[PDB]
Amino acid sequence: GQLGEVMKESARIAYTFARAFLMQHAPANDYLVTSHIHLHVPEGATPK
Amino acid sequence: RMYDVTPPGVVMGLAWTAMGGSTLFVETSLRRPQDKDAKGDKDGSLEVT
Repeated sequence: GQLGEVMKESARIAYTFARAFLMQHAPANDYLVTSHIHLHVPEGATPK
Repeated sequence: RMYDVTPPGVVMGLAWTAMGGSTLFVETSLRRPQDKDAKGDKDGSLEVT
């Protein structure tokens, strides 16, 4: 979805926090760390 | 002086700008989860900006 690279670091950060929150909440699930995922953010937001 | 506690990885730096001089800060941060592979051996490439 027309990522600017800054949006890419933000995305990776949010990803890692998701991965941590699951094991903090429901350890038995492992959906995030064991599967590929496409994610789409529609363009339009200004970079700042 | 924008930051006061200076959270890790930010440092002051003087700069002799085109008019006068100003105390611009320098900043850095991670860009990917670090332990992508505990055995991984790939250079931790920098990205200047």
